[PDB]
Amino acid sequence: ENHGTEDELPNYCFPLGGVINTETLTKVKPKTGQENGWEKDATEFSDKNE
Amino acid sequence: ANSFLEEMKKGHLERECMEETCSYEEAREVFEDSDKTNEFWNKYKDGDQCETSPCQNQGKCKDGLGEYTCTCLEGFEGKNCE
Ligand SMILES: [Ca+2]
Ligand SMILES: [Ca+2]
Ligand SMILES: [Ca+2]
Ligand SMILES: [Ca+2]
Ligand SMILES: [Ca+2]
Ligand SMILES: [Ca+2]
Ligand SMILES: [Ca+2]
Repeated sequence: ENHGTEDELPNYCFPLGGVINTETLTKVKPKTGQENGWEKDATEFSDKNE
Repeated sequence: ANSFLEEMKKGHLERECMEETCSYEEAREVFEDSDKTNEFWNKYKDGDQCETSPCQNQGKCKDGLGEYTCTCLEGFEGKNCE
């Protein structure tokens, strides 16, 4: 008796750590009186984040 | 290059900055330094201009993108310490 299979949904599998293709970024904060002044800021946040 | 299994593997300068264009980050990760990448990011696209020994008067030649920087001693000035 060959009814086939019930496979409407896919059944993925993920990386042990949740995500492994991260990239590095640096925190930036608005400037003041420049309408775009985006300036760096690392007094509290480390300059490299994933 | 920028791939999904390439960068997924730990980047190597011998495995990215050679056969491939050595664009960036794969030009920096393995080097993990802004004091070594910036000096390698100008010796792969436009060549090392210090191979001609341009800075005379025993100056120092530092390689940059499109030009070179000459360090001249006391009493020496000019574009190329001449
Ligand atoms: Ca990376
Ligand atoms: Ca990065
Ligand atoms: Ca790399
Ligand atoms: Ca790499
Ligand atoms: Ca090789
Ligand atoms: Ca590689
Ligand atoms: Ca390969």
